[PDB]
Amino acid sequence: RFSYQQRLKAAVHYTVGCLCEEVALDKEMQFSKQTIAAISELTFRQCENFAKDLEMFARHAKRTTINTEDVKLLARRSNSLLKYITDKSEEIAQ
Amino acid sequence: EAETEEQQRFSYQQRLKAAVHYTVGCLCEEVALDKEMQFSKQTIAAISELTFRQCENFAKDLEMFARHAKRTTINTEDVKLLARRSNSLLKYITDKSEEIAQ
Amino acid sequence: SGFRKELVSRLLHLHFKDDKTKVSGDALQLMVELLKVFVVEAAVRGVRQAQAEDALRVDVDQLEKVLPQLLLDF
Amino acid sequence: SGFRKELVSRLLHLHFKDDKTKVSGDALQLMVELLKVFVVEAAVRGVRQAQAEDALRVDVDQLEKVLPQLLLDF
Amino acid sequence: KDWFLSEEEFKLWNRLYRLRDSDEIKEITLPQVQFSSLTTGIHQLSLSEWRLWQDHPLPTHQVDHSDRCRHFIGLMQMIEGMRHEEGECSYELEVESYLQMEDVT
Ligand SMILES: [Zn+2]
Repeated sequence: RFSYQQRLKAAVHYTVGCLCEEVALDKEMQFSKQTIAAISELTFRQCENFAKDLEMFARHAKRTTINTEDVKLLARRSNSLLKYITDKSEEIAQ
Repeated sequence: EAETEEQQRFSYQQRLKAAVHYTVGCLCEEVALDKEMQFSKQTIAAISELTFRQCENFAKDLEMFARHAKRTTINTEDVKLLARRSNSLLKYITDKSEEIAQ
Repeated sequence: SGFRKELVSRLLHLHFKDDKTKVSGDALQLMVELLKVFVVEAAVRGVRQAQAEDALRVDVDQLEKVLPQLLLDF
Repeated sequence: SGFRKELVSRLLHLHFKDDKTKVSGDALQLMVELLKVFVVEAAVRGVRQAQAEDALRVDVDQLEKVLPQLLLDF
Repeated sequence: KDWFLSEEEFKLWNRLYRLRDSDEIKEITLPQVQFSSLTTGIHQLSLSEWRLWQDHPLPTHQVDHSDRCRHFIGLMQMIEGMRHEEGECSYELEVESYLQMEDVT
Protein backbone atom coordinates (compact mmCIF):
# COMPACT_ATOMS: atom_id res chain seq x y z
CA ARG A 1 0.00 0.00 0.00
CA PHE A 2 3.05 2.27 0.61
CA SER A 3 4.61 3.87 -2.51
CA TYR A 4 8.30 3.24 -3.22
CA GLN A 5 9.28 6.65 -1.91
CA GLN A 6 7.24 6.25 1.29
CA ARG A 7 9.04 2.99 1.96
CA LEU A 8 12.46 4.67 1.46
CA LYS A 9 11.46 7.53 3.70
CA ALA A 10 10.17 5.21 6.38
CA ALA A 11 13.41 3.19 6.21
CA VAL A 12 15.38 6.39 6.59
CA HIS A 13 13.21 7.58 9.48
CA TYR A 14 13.61 4.36 11.40
CA THR A 15 17.42 4.34 11.01
CA VAL A 16 17.42 8.00 12.16
CA GLY A 17 15.32 7.01 15.19
CA CYS A 18 17.75 4.24 16.05
CA LEU A 19 20.81 6.54 15.78
CA CYS A 20 19.05 9.17 17.91
CA GLU A 21 18.29 6.45 20.56
CA GLU A 22 22.03 5.69 20.64
CA VAL A 23 22.85 9.37 21.03
CA ALA A 24 20.17 9.77 23.68
CA LEU A 25 21.69 6.89 25.65
CA ASP A 26 25.29 8.08 25.24
CA LYS A 27 24.67 11.78 26.09
CA GLU A 28 21.81 11.24 28.51
CA MET A 29 19.30 13.37 26.71
CA GLN A 30 16.04 12.31 25.09
CA PHE A 31 14.61 13.50 21.74
CA SER A 32 11.03 14.36 20.97
CA LYS A 33 9.26 12.38 18.26
CA GLN A 34 9.01 15.64 16.24
CA THR A 35 12.84 16.13 16.44
CA ILE A 36 13.52 12.66 15.21
CA ALA A 37 11.10 13.17 12.31
CA ALA A 38 12.76 16.60 11.58
CA ILE A 39 16.21 15.00 11.47
CA SER A 40 14.85 12.34 9.12
CA GLU A 41 13.34 14.90 6.76
CA LEU A 42 16.71 16.77 6.80
CA THR A 43 18.56 13.51 6.10
CA PHE A 44 16.31 12.54 3.20
CA ARG A 45 16.81 16.04 1.65
CA GLN A 46 20.56 15.92 2.31
CA CYS A 47 20.80 12.66 0.45
CA GLU A 48 19.17 14.25 -2.60
CA ASN A 49 21.88 17.00 -2.65
CA PHE A 50 24.61 14.41 -2.10
CA ALA A 51 23.36 12.18 -4.91
CA LYS A 52 22.94 15.00 -7.44
CA ASP A 53 26.33 16.43 -6.55
CA LEU A 54 28.03 13.03 -6.83
CA GLU A 55 26.54 12.39 -10.26
CA MET A 56 27.62 15.85 -11.54
CA PHE A 57 31.07 15.54 -9.98
CA ALA A 58 31.69 12.14 -11.63
CA ARG A 59 30.49 13.44 -14.98
CA HIS A 60 32.69 16.55 -14.62
CA ALA A 61 35.64 14.13 -14.53
CA LYS A 62 34.26 12.22 -17.62
CA ARG A 63 33.06 9.25 -15.50
CA THR A 64 29.62 7.59 -15.21
CA THR A 65 30.70 5.63 -12.12
CA ILE A 66 30.91 7.68 -8.92
CA ASN A 67 34.07 7.02 -6.99
CA THR A 68 35.69 7.90 -3.65
CA GLU A 69 37.19 11.15 -4.99
CA ASP A 70 33.66 12.34 -5.80
CA VAL A 71 32.73 11.61 -2.17
CA LYS A 72 35.79 13.49 -0.86
CA LEU A 73 34.75 16.41 -2.93
CA LEU A 74 31.33 16.20 -1.18
CA ALA A 75 33.16 16.54 2.11
CA ARG A 76 35.39 19.41 1.04
CA ARG A 77 33.87 22.18 3.21
CA SER A 78 34.81 20.83 6.65
CA ASN A 79 38.42 19.93 7.52
CA SER A 80 37.44 17.38 10.11
CA LEU A 81 34.77 15.89 7.81
CA LEU A 82 37.18 15.60 4.86
CA LYS A 83 39.78 14.04 7.18
CA TYR A 84 37.28 11.55 8.55
CA ILE A 85 36.11 10.55 5.08
CA THR A 86 39.71 10.44 3.78
CA ASP A 87 40.75 8.19 6.69
CA LYS A 88 37.73 5.84 6.08
CA SER A 89 38.66 5.66 2.39
CA GLU A 90 42.19 4.46 3.27
CA GLU A 91 40.69 1.98 5.76
CA ILE A 92 38.39 0.49 3.08
CA ALA A 93 41.33 0.46 0.64
CA GLN A 94 43.48 -1.62 3.11
CA GLU B 1 58.19 44.57 7.20
CA ALA B 2 55.66 41.83 7.91
CA GLU B 3 53.77 44.96 9.11
CA THR B 4 54.10 46.41 5.59
CA GLU B 5 52.83 43.25 3.85
CA GLU B 6 49.84 43.37 6.25
CA GLN B 7 48.99 47.07 5.56
CA GLN B 8 49.16 46.41 1.82
CA ARG B 9 46.98 43.24 2.11
CA PHE B 10 44.50 45.32 4.11
CA SER B 11 44.48 48.27 1.75
CA TYR B 12 44.05 45.97 -1.29
CA GLN B 13 41.17 44.15 0.42
CA GLN B 14 39.41 47.47 1.06
CA ARG B 15 39.88 48.50 -2.55
CA LEU B 16 38.12 45.36 -3.76
CA LYS B 17 35.38 45.76 -1.08
CA ALA B 18 34.86 49.34 -2.19
CA ALA B 19 34.47 48.35 -5.84
CA VAL B 20 31.97 45.50 -4.83
CA HIS B 21 30.04 47.97 -2.74
CA TYR B 22 29.79 50.51 -5.52
CA THR B 23 28.54 47.92 -7.94
CA VAL B 24 26.14 46.37 -5.39
CA GLY B 25 24.66 49.80 -4.75
CA CYS B 26 24.03 50.31 -8.51
CA LEU B 27 22.39 46.87 -8.85
CA CYS B 28 20.20 47.40 -5.76
CA GLU B 29 19.11 50.86 -7.07
CA GLU B 30 17.88 49.07 -10.24
CA VAL B 31 16.01 46.46 -8.20
CA ALA B 32 14.60 49.30 -6.10
CA LEU B 33 13.25 51.07 -9.24
CA ASP B 34 11.86 47.85 -10.61
CA LYS B 35 10.19 46.55 -7.42
CA GLU B 36 9.23 49.96 -6.07
CA MET B 37 10.85 49.56 -2.71
CA GLN B 38 14.03 51.08 -1.24
CA PHE B 39 16.89 49.49 0.74
CA SER B 40 18.53 50.99 3.75
CA LYS B 41 22.20 51.89 3.31
CA GLN B 42 22.85 49.16 5.92
CA THR B 43 21.14 46.55 3.71
CA ILE B 44 23.27 47.51 0.74
CA ALA B 45 26.41 47.30 2.94
CA ALA B 46 25.34 43.85 4.08
CA ILE B 47 24.69 42.57 0.54
CA SER B 48 28.10 43.96 -0.53
CA GLU B 49 29.90 42.26 2.29
CA LEU B 50 27.99 39.00 1.53
CA THR B 51 29.00 39.26 -2.13
CA PHE B 52 32.61 39.93 -1.24
CA ARG B 53 32.70 36.88 1.04
CA GLN B 54 30.80 34.79 -1.45
CA CYS B 55 33.64 35.41 -3.98
CA GLU B 56 35.94 33.50 -1.70
CA ASN B 57 33.51 30.57 -1.65
CA PHE B 58 33.09 30.60 -5.44
CA ALA B 59 36.83 30.93 -5.96
CA LYS B 60 37.77 28.00 -3.79
CA ASP B 61 35.11 25.77 -5.35
CA LEU B 62 36.09 26.69 -8.95
CA GLU B 63 39.65 25.75 -8.15
CA MET B 64 38.67 22.45 -6.60
CA PHE B 65 36.23 21.65 -9.42
CA ALA B 66 39.01 22.41 -12.02
CA ARG B 67 41.41 20.19 -10.14
CA HIS B 68 38.85 17.35 -9.99
CA ALA B 69 38.90 17.42 -13.80
CA LYS B 70 42.76 17.46 -13.77
CA ARG B 71 42.78 21.19 -14.87
CA THR B 72 44.62 24.17 -13.32
CA THR B 73 42.68 26.57 -15.58
CA ILE B 74 39.06 27.12 -14.54
CA ASN B 75 36.49 26.90 -17.37
CA THR B 76 32.79 27.53 -17.90
CA GLU B 77 31.95 23.90 -16.86
CA ASP B 78 33.45 24.70 -13.48
CA VAL B 79 31.34 27.81 -13.31
CA LYS B 80 28.08 25.97 -14.20
CA LEU B 81 28.67 23.60 -11.24
CA LEU B 82 28.35 26.67 -8.94
CA ALA B 83 24.73 26.92 -10.12
CA ARG B 84 23.76 23.31 -9.53
CA ARG B 85 21.37 23.67 -6.48
CA SER B 86 18.68 25.09 -8.74
CA ASN B 87 17.48 23.81 -12.08
CA SER B 88 16.36 27.24 -13.10
CA LEU B 89 19.65 28.88 -12.00
CA LEU B 90 21.56 26.26 -13.87
CA LYS B 91 19.38 26.90 -16.94
CA TYR B 92 19.84 30.66 -16.83
CA ILE B 93 23.67 30.32 -16.50
CA THR B 94 24.01 27.69 -19.21
CA ASP B 95 22.20 30.01 -21.58
CA LYS B 96 24.42 32.96 -20.69
CA SER B 97 27.32 30.60 -21.32
CA GLU B 98 26.01 29.77 -24.84
CA GLU B 99 25.23 33.39 -25.60
CA ILE B 100 28.79 34.22 -24.46
CA ALA B 101 30.15 31.53 -26.88
CA GLN B 102 28.35 33.22 -29.86
CA SER C 1 23.47 0.82 14.04
CA GLY C 2 23.59 2.67 10.69
CA PHE C 3 22.18 2.82 7.18
CA ARG C 4 22.17 -0.40 5.21
CA LYS C 5 24.13 -0.04 1.99
CA GLU C 6 21.24 -1.58 0.11
CA LEU C 7 19.11 1.34 1.20
CA VAL C 8 21.78 4.01 0.58
CA SER C 9 22.23 2.67 -2.96
CA ARG C 10 18.54 3.11 -3.65
CA LEU C 11 18.51 6.47 -2.01
CA LEU C 12 21.31 7.66 -4.37
CA HIS C 13 19.72 6.11 -7.45
CA LEU C 14 16.40 7.78 -6.64
CA HIS C 15 17.89 11.18 -7.43
CA PHE C 16 20.30 10.49 -10.26
CA LYS C 17 19.27 12.32 -13.51
CA ASP C 18 20.98 9.72 -15.76
CA ASP C 19 20.31 5.96 -16.08
CA LYS C 20 23.98 5.38 -16.91
CA THR C 21 25.21 6.58 -13.48
CA LYS C 22 26.62 3.92 -11.13
CA VAL C 23 28.20 4.05 -7.69
CA SER C 24 31.47 2.29 -6.94
CA GLY C 25 31.41 -0.20 -4.07
CA ASP C 26 33.91 1.83 -2.02
CA ALA C 27 32.01 5.08 -2.65
CA LEU C 28 28.81 3.41 -1.42
CA GLN C 29 30.51 2.33 1.81
CA LEU C 30 31.73 5.89 2.25
CA MET C 31 28.25 7.30 1.64
CA VAL C 32 26.96 4.90 4.31
CA GLU C 33 29.35 6.54 6.80
CA LEU C 34 28.72 10.06 5.64
CA LEU C 35 24.93 9.81 6.11
CA LYS C 36 25.46 8.53 9.68
CA VAL C 37 27.88 11.37 10.45
CA PHE C 38 25.25 13.82 9.23
CA VAL C 39 22.48 12.30 11.45
CA VAL C 40 24.75 12.07 14.48
CA GLU C 41 25.99 15.62 13.94
CA ALA C 42 22.44 17.01 13.89
CA ALA C 43 21.50 14.91 16.90
CA VAL C 44 24.52 15.84 19.09
CA ARG C 45 24.28 19.53 18.18
CA GLY C 46 20.59 19.50 19.18
CA VAL C 47 21.67 17.78 22.42
CA ARG C 48 24.21 20.56 23.15
CA GLN C 49 21.66 23.23 22.59
CA ALA C 50 19.25 21.38 24.96
CA GLN C 51 22.02 20.98 27.61
CA ALA C 52 22.91 24.65 27.32
CA GLU C 53 19.25 25.54 28.04
CA ASP C 54 18.88 22.83 30.74
CA ALA C 55 16.00 21.44 28.69
CA LEU C 56 14.44 18.01 29.46
CA ARG C 57 14.75 16.85 25.84
CA VAL C 58 15.66 18.04 22.36
CA ASP C 59 12.53 19.60 20.86
CA VAL C 60 12.22 21.10 17.39
CA ASP C 61 13.12 24.60 18.74
CA GLN C 62 16.54 23.36 19.81
CA LEU C 63 17.20 21.66 16.44
CA GLU C 64 16.18 24.78 14.56
CA LYS C 65 18.61 26.90 16.56
CA VAL C 66 21.55 24.77 15.39
CA LEU C 67 20.22 24.28 11.83
CA PRO C 68 21.68 27.17 9.77
CA GLN C 69 25.17 26.40 11.07
CA LEU C 70 24.73 22.64 10.52
CA LEU C 71 23.52 22.90 6.92
CA LEU C 72 26.25 25.45 6.07
CA ASP C 73 28.88 22.91 7.26
CA PHE C 74 27.74 20.17 4.89
CA SER D 1 25.39 47.94 -14.82
CA GLY D 2 27.34 45.02 -13.37
CA PHE D 3 30.79 43.83 -12.49
CA ARG D 4 33.82 44.38 -14.71
CA LYS D 5 35.75 41.28 -15.75
CA GLU D 6 38.93 42.77 -14.32
CA LEU D 7 37.39 43.24 -10.85
CA VAL D 8 35.95 39.68 -10.87
CA SER D 9 39.33 38.38 -11.77
CA ARG D 10 41.01 40.21 -8.84
CA LEU D 11 38.36 38.96 -6.38
CA LEU D 12 38.93 35.31 -7.45
CA HIS D 13 42.75 35.53 -7.50
CA LEU D 14 42.77 36.96 -4.09
CA HIS D 15 41.32 33.65 -2.84
CA PHE D 16 42.87 30.86 -4.87
CA LYS D 17 45.02 28.54 -2.82
CA ASP D 18 47.49 27.83 -5.67
CA ASP D 19 49.25 30.56 -7.74
CA LYS D 20 49.15 28.26 -10.80
CA THR D 21 45.40 28.56 -10.87
CA LYS D 22 44.08 30.53 -13.79
CA VAL D 23 40.68 31.52 -15.14
CA SER D 24 39.68 31.25 -18.81
CA GLY D 25 38.26 34.45 -20.34
CA ASP D 26 34.91 32.69 -21.07
CA ALA D 27 34.78 31.54 -17.35
CA LEU D 28 35.48 35.07 -16.29
CA GLN D 29 32.66 36.51 -18.37
CA LEU D 30 30.30 33.84 -17.04
CA MET D 31 31.37 34.71 -13.44
CA VAL D 32 30.45 38.33 -14.15
CA GLU D 33 26.93 37.16 -14.92
CA LEU D 34 26.71 34.73 -11.99
CA LEU D 35 27.79 37.48 -9.59
CA LYS D 36 25.13 39.79 -10.86
CA VAL D 37 22.41 37.10 -10.41
CA PHE D 38 23.67 36.52 -6.91
CA VAL D 39 23.37 40.19 -5.97
CA VAL D 40 20.03 40.61 -7.61
CA GLU D 41 18.70 37.40 -6.04
CA ALA D 42 19.80 38.75 -2.60
CA ALA D 43 18.08 42.10 -3.16
CA VAL D 44 14.82 40.56 -4.58
CA ARG D 45 14.56 38.07 -1.70
CA GLY D 46 14.99 40.99 0.64
CA VAL D 47 12.18 42.88 -1.05
CA ARG D 48 9.87 39.80 -0.89
CA GLN D 49 10.67 39.42 2.84
CA ALA D 50 9.89 43.12 3.50
CA GLN D 51 6.52 42.68 1.71
CA ALA D 52 5.72 39.60 3.73
CA GLU D 53 6.11 41.82 6.80
CA ASP D 54 4.20 44.81 5.29
CA ALA D 55 7.41 46.88 5.73
CA LEU D 56 7.87 49.97 3.60
CA ARG D 57 11.57 49.32 2.90
CA VAL D 58 14.26 46.61 3.20
CA ASP D 59 16.15 46.88 6.47
CA VAL D 60 18.86 44.54 7.62
CA ASP D 61 16.39 42.48 9.78
CA GLN D 62 14.67 41.36 6.53
CA LEU D 63 17.99 40.47 4.91
CA GLU D 64 18.97 38.45 7.93
CA LYS D 65 15.95 36.26 7.43
CA VAL D 66 16.80 35.29 3.80
CA LEU D 67 20.59 34.89 4.26
CA PRO D 68 20.84 31.29 5.26
CA GLN D 69 18.80 29.93 2.36
CA LEU D 70 20.67 32.24 -0.05
CA LEU D 71 24.04 30.86 1.06
CA LEU D 72 22.68 27.31 0.73
CA ASP D 73 21.38 27.90 -2.86
CA PHE D 74 24.85 29.10 -4.04
CA LYS E 1 19.50 -7.90 4.59
CA ASP E 2 17.02 -5.73 2.64
CA TRP E 3 16.75 -2.10 1.73
CA PHE E 4 13.25 -1.94 3.16
CA LEU E 5 12.17 -2.28 6.80
CA SER E 6 11.49 -5.83 8.01
CA GLU E 7 8.11 -6.55 9.60
CA GLU E 8 9.60 -6.02 13.07
CA GLU E 9 11.38 -2.74 12.12
CA PHE E 10 8.22 -1.48 10.43
CA LYS E 11 6.12 -2.18 13.54
CA LEU E 12 8.71 -0.27 15.63
CA TRP E 13 8.68 2.70 13.24
CA ASN E 14 4.89 2.77 13.24
CA ARG E 15 4.60 2.80 17.00
CA LEU E 16 7.59 4.98 17.99
CA TYR E 17 8.57 7.42 15.16
CA ARG E 18 5.86 7.83 12.49
CA LEU E 19 4.01 11.10 12.77
CA ARG E 20 0.19 10.80 12.81
CA ASP E 21 -2.72 13.00 11.72
CA SER E 22 -3.78 13.26 15.40
CA ASP E 23 -0.30 14.37 16.65
CA GLU E 24 -0.04 18.17 17.19
CA ILE E 25 2.39 18.16 14.22
CA LYS E 26 1.53 15.60 11.64
CA GLU E 27 4.23 16.58 9.12
CA ILE E 28 7.68 18.31 9.08
CA THR E 29 8.62 20.01 5.78
CA LEU E 30 11.80 21.80 4.53
CA PRO E 31 11.58 25.04 2.55
CA GLN E 32 11.93 24.35 -1.20
CA VAL E 33 14.68 26.05 -3.39
CA GLN E 34 13.05 29.08 -5.10
CA PHE E 35 14.67 31.86 -7.18
CA SER E 36 12.48 34.93 -7.18
CA SER E 37 14.47 36.99 -9.72
CA LEU E 38 14.82 34.57 -12.60
CA THR E 39 -0.82 23.98 6.99
CA THR E 40 -2.51 23.65 10.45
CA GLY E 41 -0.70 20.42 11.31
CA ILE E 42 2.36 21.17 9.18
CA HIS E 43 5.66 22.51 10.60
CA GLN E 44 8.00 24.03 8.08
CA LEU E 45 11.52 24.04 9.53
CA SER E 46 12.70 27.73 9.79
CA LEU E 47 16.24 28.90 9.01
CA SER E 48 15.36 32.40 10.21
CA GLU E 49 13.25 32.25 13.33
CA TRP E 50 16.35 31.95 15.50
CA ARG E 51 18.38 34.64 13.69
CA LEU E 52 19.35 36.35 16.95
CA TRP E 53 21.12 33.16 18.08
CA GLN E 54 23.39 33.14 15.04
CA ASP E 55 26.08 35.79 15.75
CA HIS E 56 28.34 33.32 17.56
CA PRO E 57 29.69 29.95 16.48
CA LEU E 58 27.67 27.06 17.89
CA PRO E 59 29.06 23.80 19.31
CA THR E 60 30.17 21.07 16.96
CA HIS E 61 30.60 17.32 17.42
CA GLN E 62 32.73 15.70 14.72
CA VAL E 63 32.19 18.17 11.93
CA ASP E 64 34.01 21.51 12.20
CA HIS E 65 32.37 24.65 10.94
CA SER E 66 33.02 25.35 7.25
CA ASP E 67 34.38 28.57 5.81
CA ARG E 68 30.96 29.52 4.45
CA CYS E 69 29.43 28.97 7.91
CA ARG E 70 32.16 31.22 9.37
CA HIS E 71 31.23 33.87 6.84
CA PHE E 72 27.59 33.53 7.74
CA ILE E 73 28.49 34.03 11.42
CA GLY E 74 30.61 37.08 10.56
CA LEU E 75 27.92 38.60 8.45
CA MET E 76 25.43 38.18 11.27
CA GLN E 77 27.95 39.99 13.55
CA MET E 78 28.23 42.84 10.97
CA ILE E 79 24.45 43.13 10.69
CA GLU E 80 24.11 43.19 14.50
CA GLY E 81 26.69 46.00 14.60
CA MET E 82 24.68 48.11 12.11
CA ARG E 83 21.17 47.25 13.19
CA HIS E 84 20.70 50.48 15.15
CA GLU E 85 22.30 52.89 12.67
CA GLU E 86 19.79 55.38 11.27
CA GLY E 87 20.76 56.85 7.85
CA GLU E 88 24.58 57.32 7.61
CA CYS E 89 26.35 54.00 7.29
CA SER E 90 29.59 53.01 8.99
CA TYR E 91 30.53 50.46 6.22
CA GLU E 92 30.42 53.13 3.53
CA LEU E 93 32.70 55.24 5.74
CA GLU E 94 35.17 52.34 6.11
CA VAL E 95 35.45 51.48 2.36
CA GLU E 96 34.59 54.46 0.16
CA SER E 97 38.04 56.12 0.48
CA TYR E 98 39.53 53.02 -1.11
CA LEU E 99 37.35 53.07 -4.21
CA GLN E 100 39.19 53.34 -7.55
CA MET E 101 36.88 54.28 -10.44
CA GLU E 102 38.88 52.23 -12.90
CA ASP E 103 37.59 49.13 -11.02
CA VAL E 104 33.93 49.87 -11.76
CA THR E 105 31.35 51.04 -14.34
ZN1 LIG F 1 28.68 25.55 10.79
